[PDB]
Amino acid sequence: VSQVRQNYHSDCEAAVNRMLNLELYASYTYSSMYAFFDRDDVALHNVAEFFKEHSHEEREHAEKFMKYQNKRGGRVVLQDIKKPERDEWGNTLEAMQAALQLEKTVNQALLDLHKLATDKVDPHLCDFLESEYLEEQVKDIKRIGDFITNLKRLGLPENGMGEYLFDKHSVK
Amino acid sequence: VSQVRQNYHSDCEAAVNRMLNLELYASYTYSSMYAFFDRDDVALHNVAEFFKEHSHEEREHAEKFMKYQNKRGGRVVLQDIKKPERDEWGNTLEAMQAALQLEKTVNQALLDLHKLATDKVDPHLCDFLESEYLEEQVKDIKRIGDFITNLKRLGLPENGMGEYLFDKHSVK
Amino acid sequence: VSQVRQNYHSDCEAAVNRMLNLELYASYTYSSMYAFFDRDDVALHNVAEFFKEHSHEEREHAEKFMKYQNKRGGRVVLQDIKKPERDEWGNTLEAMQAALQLEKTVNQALLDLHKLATDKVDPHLCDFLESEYLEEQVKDIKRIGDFITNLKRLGLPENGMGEYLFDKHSVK
Amino acid sequence: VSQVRQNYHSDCEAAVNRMLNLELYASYTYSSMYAFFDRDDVALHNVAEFFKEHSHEEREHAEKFMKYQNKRGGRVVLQDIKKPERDEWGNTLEAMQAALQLEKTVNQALLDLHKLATDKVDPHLCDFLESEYLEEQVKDIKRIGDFITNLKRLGLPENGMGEYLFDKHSVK
Ligand SMILES: [Cl-]
Ligand SMILES: [Cl-]
Ligand SMILES: [Cl-]
Ligand SMILES: [Cl-]
Ligand SMILES: [Cl-]
Ligand SMILES: [Cl-]
Ligand SMILES: [Cl-]
Ligand SMILES: [Cl-]
Ligand SMILES: [Cl-]
Ligand SMILES: [Cl-]
Ligand SMILES: [Cl-]
Ligand SMILES: [Cl-]
Ligand SMILES: [Cl-]
Ligand SMILES: [Cl-]
Ligand SMILES: [Cl-]
Ligand SMILES: [Cl-]
Ligand SMILES: [Cl-]
Ligand SMILES: [Cl-]
Ligand SMILES: [Cl-]
Ligand SMILES: [Cl-]
Ligand SMILES: [Cl-]
Ligand SMILES: [Cl-]
Ligand SMILES: [Cl-]
Ligand SMILES: [Cl-]
Ligand SMILES: [Cl-]
Ligand SMILES: [Cl-]
Ligand SMILES: [Cl-]
Ligand SMILES: [Cl-]
Ligand SMILES: [Cl-]
Ligand SMILES: [Co+2]
Ligand SMILES: [Co+2]
Ligand SMILES: [Co+2]
Ligand SMILES: [Co+2]
Ligand SMILES: [Co+2]
Ligand SMILES: [Co+2]
Ligand SMILES: [Co+2]
Ligand SMILES: [Co+2]
Ligand SMILES: [Co+2]
Ligand SMILES: [Co+2]
Ligand SMILES: [Co+2]
Ligand SMILES: [Co+2]
Ligand SMILES: [Co+2]
Ligand SMILES: [Co+2]
Ligand SMILES: [Co+2]
Ligand SMILES: [Co+2]
Ligand SMILES: [Co+2]
Ligand SMILES: [Co+2]
Ligand SMILES: [Co+2]
Ligand SMILES: [Co+2]
Ligand SMILES: [Co+2]
Ligand SMILES: [Co+2]
Ligand SMILES: [Co+2]
Ligand SMILES: [Co+2]
Ligand SMILES: [Co+2]
Ligand SMILES: [Co+2]
Ligand SMILES: [Co+2]
Ligand SMILES: [Mg+2]
Ligand SMILES: [Mg+2]
Ligand SMILES: [Mg+2]
Ligand SMILES: [Mg+2]
Ligand SMILES: [Mg+2]
Ligand SMILES: [Mg+2]
Ligand SMILES: [Mg+2]
Ligand SMILES: [Mg+2]
Ligand SMILES: [Mg+2]
Ligand SMILES: [Mg+2]
Ligand SMILES: [Mg+2]
Ligand SMILES: [Mg+2]
Ligand SMILES: [Mg+2]
Ligand SMILES: [Mg+2]
Ligand SMILES: [Mg+2]
Ligand SMILES: [Mg+2]
Ligand SMILES: [Mg+2]
Ligand SMILES: [Mg+2]
Ligand SMILES: [Mg+2]
Ligand SMILES: [Mg+2]
Ligand SMILES: [Mg+2]
Ligand SMILES: [Mg+2]
Repeated sequence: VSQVRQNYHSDCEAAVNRMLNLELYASYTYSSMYAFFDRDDVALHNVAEFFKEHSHEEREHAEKFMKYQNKRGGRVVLQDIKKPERDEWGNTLEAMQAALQLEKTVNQALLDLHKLATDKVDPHLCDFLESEYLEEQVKDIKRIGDFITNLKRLGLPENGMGEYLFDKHSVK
Repeated sequence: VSQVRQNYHSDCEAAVNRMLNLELYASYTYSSMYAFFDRDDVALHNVAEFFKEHSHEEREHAEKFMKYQNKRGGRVVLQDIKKPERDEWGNTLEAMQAALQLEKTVNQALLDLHKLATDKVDPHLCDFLESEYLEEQVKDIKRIGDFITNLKRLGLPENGMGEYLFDKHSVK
Repeated sequence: VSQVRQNYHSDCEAAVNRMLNLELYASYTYSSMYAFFDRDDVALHNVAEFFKEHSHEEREHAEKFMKYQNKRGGRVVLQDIKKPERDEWGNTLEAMQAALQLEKTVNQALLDLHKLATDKVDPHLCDFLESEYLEEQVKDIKRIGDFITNLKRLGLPENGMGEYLFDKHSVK
Repeated sequence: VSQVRQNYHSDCEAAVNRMLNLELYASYTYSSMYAFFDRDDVALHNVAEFFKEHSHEEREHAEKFMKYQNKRGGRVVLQDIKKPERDEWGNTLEAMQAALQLEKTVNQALLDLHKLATDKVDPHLCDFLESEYLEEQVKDIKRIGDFITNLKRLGLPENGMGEYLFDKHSVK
């Protein structure tokens, strides 16, 4: 084993690799949403930029796990980054619903990794997750839920004026 | 077709999507090289950072093609981003050789896209490639070749002192 | 011939003059749109200013072709600048549709001039078009298409509230 | 018991005292390494200073446990600080190997204290360890491992030129 490795279970190492892949996958989904809202026949630029920013943040999340793996003496093992589930995202409401579910999927995986770390008596990995991941998730889930509520209030999907107004006054 | 589309051949649109995928693939390979050189049993931080920076630039290259696609009225279509060809990269020389070949692969694809654009009488796409892609490629290929030459001069792969010196005085 | 003239075909010279005229014509159309949206019974000032700005930019486009003609040793030959096709422009949606078509007409003429320049083996004229004209066109066509999409979303032509909102939040 | 004491087990109090002693012991070992590398017949000043700095940081670690003990209503109990295991440290490689093992010994003791705190249902002590100790350990272990790798690459122990180069380009 690595000269640096201490109290780092093989199962946790492997789980870190899978979580890395899922972060990359989330990043890629967000990128797809950015491109959709930038289409000339969609044209909701502030919504597009919101998703672009989320893509960038997810990539940063992935990078932090790569660094973490190496710090602990694990070995980064990469897999294919699966394309997003859809090629087109409907409208702001449908996209935000999909984003909420993605954020919740990522959060579940983080929580599962925390449980594993707990089971394996790895406080360093627990702290990493708590300090760098779990609160960001909660915040983003809350933000996206709030947006959903507002999009419904504004009459989505049918009310295009409502969708326009959201793009112009919510995505800040 | 899109209301904005003008002089944009379906074949070029599709080729733009494939090129996007290849940029993403290059980005991912570089990320793998970054992680390898950051391993505790490799530990060539400046080399690692060189590759990290190249990964970031490739991702930016990809993003610019997404924007381009939409500007022309094409539609972004994503595919899986294949994992890199190797899980470990040997040493600085082996990695730089692999990088040279990757850069040359990317360059060939750009040149092929330019030929297609020429064939389809698309000067806008030709200009985009010439102005935003082709010269960056040439520069990076030259830089990497120069590095290879220096790594060989320094006695790689066998001369570990040479490898150390490269990390400390070349990657700037 | 002019002492400066070199590799400049008569057909290209003439085509430059026609393109100059078309730029002037586009400028004049935009000016008409500005005046319409400034009418007291239309009163969409930000829309008016958008068109005023486009008129000014088209005039600048024309001026650059005059300079170009002289640089190459051609001779500027002016024709009448035809009045716009309409005296009144309906509403924001109708105007933006007309603008999209005008931009596409101008773009086609630029592309045709590029093909001529290519046929006559004039790389200087090709570069001029690519560097100073073609990308601006693509950008403006995209912007206008995006606007159209939003005006439709907002319920134009029937939804006057939608039209008001566009004037107040899109034309920036 | 102390008026401030709440949820603080006697076993944890005692373990805090032992950990304090071990921090002091680590500090003293590092000081010995500093003095060795400052000898006229060793003369690796940057290496010396690296160890001096680590000694200082370990002393600060100790001080923080004294403060902690008092905050919780425990009582600081001091024991002798044992002299280091060696009087002389060979060379940069041997010293860095000894440092890695010392850091790992300290880390194991921290992890053991965390397990005790967990067993005794003391979240405050768990947080203290996670927030102030465990990540610093991981970082230092990684840094030292990286150094070891580089010293081996440079041909230590036999390659004195390699040792010189390390002192001049790694200890930053
Ligand atoms: Cl372990
Ligand atoms: Cl294990
Ligand atoms: Cl973040
Ligand atoms: Cl699969
Ligand atoms: Cl779909
Ligand atoms: Cl999901
Ligand atoms: Cl967080
Ligand atoms: Cl409003
Ligand atoms: Cl077309
Ligand atoms: Cl086609
Ligand atoms: Cl670049
Ligand atoms: Cl495949
Ligand atoms: Cl491999
Ligand atoms: Cl390749
Ligand atoms: Cl370039
Ligand atoms: Cl001539
Ligand atoms: Cl001629
Ligand atoms: Cl312009
Ligand atoms: Cl006539
Ligand atoms: Cl009319
Ligand atoms: Cl027209
Ligand atoms: Cl341009
Ligand atoms: Cl108590
Ligand atoms: Cl007790
Ligand atoms: Cl510290
Ligand atoms: Cl004793
Ligand atoms: Cl000794
Ligand atoms: Cl020890
Ligand atoms: Cl810490
Ligand atoms: Co923007
Ligand atoms: Co997010
Ligand atoms: Co994430
Ligand atoms: Co980054
Ligand atoms: Co997220
Ligand atoms: Co966030
Ligand atoms: Co760095
Ligand atoms: Co590059
Ligand atoms: Co690239
Ligand atoms: Co970016
Ligand atoms: Co590249
Ligand atoms: Co050309
Ligand atoms: Co570059
Ligand atoms: Co005004
Ligand atoms: Co314009
Ligand atoms: Co023009
Ligand atoms: Co002027
Ligand atoms: Co125009
Ligand atoms: Co413009
Ligand atoms: Co000093
Ligand atoms: Co230390
Ligand atoms: Co300590
Ligand atoms: Co102090
Ligand atoms: Co220490
Ligand atoms: Co905890
Ligand atoms: Co430290
Ligand atoms: Co030097
Ligand atoms: Mg394993
Ligand atoms: Mg997975
Ligand atoms: Mg698939
Ligand atoms: Mg926090
Ligand atoms: Mg909020
Ligand atoms: Mg097609
Ligand atoms: Mg491909
Ligand atoms: Mg495969
Ligand atoms: Mg050019
Ligand atoms: Mg250039
Ligand atoms: Mg150079
Ligand atoms: Mg003539
Ligand atoms: Mg004409
Ligand atoms: Mg007439
Ligand atoms: Mg340009
Ligand atoms: Mg825009
Ligand atoms: Mg007691
Ligand atoms: Mg002890
Ligand atoms: Mg003794
Ligand atoms: Mg914590
Ligand atoms: Mg911390
Ligand atoms: Mg480091």
